[PDB]
Amino acid sequence: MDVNPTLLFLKVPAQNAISTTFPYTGDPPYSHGTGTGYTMDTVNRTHQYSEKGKWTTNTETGAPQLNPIDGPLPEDNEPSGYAQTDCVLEAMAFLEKSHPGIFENSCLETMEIVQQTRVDKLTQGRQTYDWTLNRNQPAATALANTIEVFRSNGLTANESGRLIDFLKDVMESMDKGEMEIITHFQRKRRVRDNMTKKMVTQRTIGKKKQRLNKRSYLIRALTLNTMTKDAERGKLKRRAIATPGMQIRGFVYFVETLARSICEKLEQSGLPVGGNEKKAKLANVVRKMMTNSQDTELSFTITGDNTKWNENQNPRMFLAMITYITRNQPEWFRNVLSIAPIMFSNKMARLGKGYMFESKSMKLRTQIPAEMLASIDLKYFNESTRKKIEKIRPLLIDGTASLSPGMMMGMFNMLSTVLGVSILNLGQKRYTKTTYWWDGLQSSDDFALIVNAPNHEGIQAGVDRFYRTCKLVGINMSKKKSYINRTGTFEFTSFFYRYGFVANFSMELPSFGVSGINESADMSIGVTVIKNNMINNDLGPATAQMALQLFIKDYRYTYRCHRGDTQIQTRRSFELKKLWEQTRSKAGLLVSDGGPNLYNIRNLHIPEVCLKWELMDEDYQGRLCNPLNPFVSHKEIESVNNAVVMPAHGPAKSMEYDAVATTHSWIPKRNRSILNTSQRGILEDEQMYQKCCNLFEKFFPSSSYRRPVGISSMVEAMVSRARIDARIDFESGRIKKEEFAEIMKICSTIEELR
Amino acid sequence: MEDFVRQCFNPMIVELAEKAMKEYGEDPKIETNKFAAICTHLEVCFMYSDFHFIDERGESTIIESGDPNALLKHRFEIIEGRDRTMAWTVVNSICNTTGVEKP
Amino acid sequence: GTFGPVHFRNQVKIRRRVDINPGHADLSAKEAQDVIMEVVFPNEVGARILTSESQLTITKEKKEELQDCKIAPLMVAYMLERELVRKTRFLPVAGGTSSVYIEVLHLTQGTCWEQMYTPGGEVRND
RNA sequence: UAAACUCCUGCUUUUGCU
RNA sequence: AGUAGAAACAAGGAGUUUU
Repeated sequence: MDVNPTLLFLKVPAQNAISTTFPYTGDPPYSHGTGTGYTMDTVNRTHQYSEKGKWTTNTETGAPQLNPIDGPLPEDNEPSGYAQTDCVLEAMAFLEKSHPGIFENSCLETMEIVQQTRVDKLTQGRQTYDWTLNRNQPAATALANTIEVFRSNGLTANESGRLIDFLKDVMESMDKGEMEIITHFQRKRRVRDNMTKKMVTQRTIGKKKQRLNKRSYLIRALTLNTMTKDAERGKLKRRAIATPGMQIRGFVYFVETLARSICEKLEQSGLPVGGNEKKAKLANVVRKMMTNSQDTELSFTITGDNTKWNENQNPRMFLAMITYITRNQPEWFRNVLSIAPIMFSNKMARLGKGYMFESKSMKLRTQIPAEMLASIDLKYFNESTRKKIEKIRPLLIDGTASLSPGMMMGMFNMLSTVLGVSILNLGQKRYTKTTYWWDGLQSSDDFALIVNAPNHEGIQAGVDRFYRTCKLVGINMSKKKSYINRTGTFEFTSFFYRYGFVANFSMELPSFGVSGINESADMSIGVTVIKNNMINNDLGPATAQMALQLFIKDYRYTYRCHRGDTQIQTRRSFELKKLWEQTRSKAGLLVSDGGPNLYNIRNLHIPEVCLKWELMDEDYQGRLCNPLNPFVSHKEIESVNNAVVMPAHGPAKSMEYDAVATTHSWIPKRNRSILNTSQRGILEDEQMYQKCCNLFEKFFPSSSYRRPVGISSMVEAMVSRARIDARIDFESGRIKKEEFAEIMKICSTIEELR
Repeated sequence: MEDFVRQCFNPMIVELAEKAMKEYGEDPKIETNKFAAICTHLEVCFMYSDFHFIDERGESTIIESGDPNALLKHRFEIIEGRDRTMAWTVVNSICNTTGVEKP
Repeated sequence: GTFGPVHFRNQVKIRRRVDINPGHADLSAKEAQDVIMEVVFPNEVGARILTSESQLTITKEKKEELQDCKIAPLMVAYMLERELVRKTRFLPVAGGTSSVYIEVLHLTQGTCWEQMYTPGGEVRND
């Protein structure tokens, strides 16, 4: 007979079996080539939905940017970023009138988070865009390259450990024209050999000077790198994700600090937390809308979504918000939050890599950079891409594209959500002064709305009042991907809701397996993922001892460590049996080297070796009790018990895991493609230094537990300790005070080297 | 003046107050008075300290040599002029090897 | 610990920020790192506030326990830090919300069912 | 010039030099 | 050819020798 499984929704309700319609089992779509065609199809789409603002021209930039807000009102259902400043302020002047005193309260923690934060808060995160090398360097090396730009510039003024003078000089860096950056290029030498009398070559790296301008640094200071959103699910196309620059996120950390602090004091943004508080907030307001549930009301919910949510923002009304939610605040504080919506409203996206061309005659390929797109024989392109260049060939400045309207992904959330919930604030009945009233929630772009009114004519008059309210601020709800129905059935970032009881089925299971960080610490996080998702993401009992049963089956395939009772063969089987026949504790031996699987769903929270400890005979764990451990390299507190495992709710999330230090917690291999780049000199200089920076960090005890923040000059820094190491050993100690004089003698001998 | 700080003094007190001023954000010396309050104060710190050693018998005297090559030791310990780490490091290093309360 | 039989009752879970393993003395998270900073090596504390009187005895007990461990790494220090961190994580708690019941939280609660669960140890007095 | 052999790399191969 | 899907891979990268 003909078999289809999608007919079992004829019996099971759709929100109870909705996980069958999540193809999260196959691979996600990847972008293959670039994002150059994807960035230009967003700089076009931003300047199409905002096409009627006045085209200014920036003074220090040369950018022909668009100034789209408080322009002509939209007069169709096509989305439009023409936001009304006298309604952005107005719809969140009603944010304080519902929840009183939010803004000056929430600034006051933000005025204290600004007064205790180092620069180290911005060196953690995603890979960023440095401006020195014009490339996605990761978040440490981009920060620790731009700082010695200032040191190789005249004015450092930043080395005081706090980031606000680091956020003073990034404004001041836009004053010094000659920005003498560092360039290193690769050369060769010629040495001899005395043993074999042969004369061979040797590789080394040179040094080169380079300078900038004020129409060349300011672009690179305001440059967003545009990647492609790899491994997004649920979209046939792709999209550009934006990587903010190095200077930008310093100001942006304070802006989302404030803006997250708003949403934790509000109660309709599920975003500042994880998914479990979101299920509370979701099912909160379905009951909050049964507060005024009269004898005859009609309450239709809206399973909303916002289409083109990122292009139809504008950081010019972000500046309108954070000028208003910092009312009567100090002058320095209102200023420092204000730089980030300024340098998003002059931001200049790069155009990615470029395009790969193909000869159908000479059988040759090549690829141009994205910068050559200002000057190309336009018949090199097919008919679709040729349309995309001509609509933004006026916008190419210095290989970038001036994109002042619109945000885009990977840059900033949680303040446009504050905007998006403030319209949902306005449906509170004290503000409507009519029979219809609404409330709901607002995620990043997927919202859910519940409106009520005493007949269908009221709801119809209540839905569009909301829709024409969101049009005043550039929030354009997806008329494709949204619908209305009565209460009890909606979704909200795929948290489906059936009459009261949510089925999660969002970030379903991309992992459930060996997410190899180590060999033990991906079992300790392995059995934690089955543990945590019995709580958070709601998998039941039998699938928890299936996702454990199979977790081990590919824990033993990646790490080859099958049992001895399986007589199958791999790189070792024989000396495992030495552990089998000698240890009287057969069934307590550890499983990262061929043991039984004592785990079940009574004991996931127990770690691996602390589970298998009250059974082992003294030899094995005593062979594991060796604290020398050439296989550990005892980490730092930010990296002790931290793996970066991505959900589908956010860009990244670190989650911890009870991992005992053991010989199986080793660090995996560094990638070696940097050895063949012409960027070798960023490694051979710096590979020698964490050999010896941690030789200093032996001499402080708390340096491997706390950040050491003192004077500069690491060589001068330990000798200040060495002479206070000296006297408390001199006044009292076990060692002789003549060997003290040897400790004395080294100190000036350091200074005898100038 | 800050030129008077640069001229009629020695640069060892100036530069150690250059690092000591680069702590709160007044880095181009726009104060020019707390830049002048501390450089006067730090010159007291060296004139209260130097040309005094600690002998083997324990007597208080002066020695006109002044050439340690890190072989002789002083009697007053320089704490002001160090950083906020290195101050509290030396402060706590006294209170742990003695019976002194912590300030 | 001892298990009870299955009480087949439905799940009406409550999703509240509930504590995970706070441990001893209910000390502040920075103040938790303060007593650890003493016992790792005392000369790096920088604590403008010394301690309260209740911390003055409990750090003296922890002081000799590190020599009682072994010639010990620094990692024995920041696991004593881990039993003092009061973690408060919002979790759907269908049942009791205590730092002895919070580590299981999945063994006990569910779909058609609850699992009655009595872990061993000292049932408290306060 | 066209053929073969020689070393590195498999996320850093997105691009700045001589 | 094939994979693939709005742009890609189908080795990249360094050396030597012969119209």
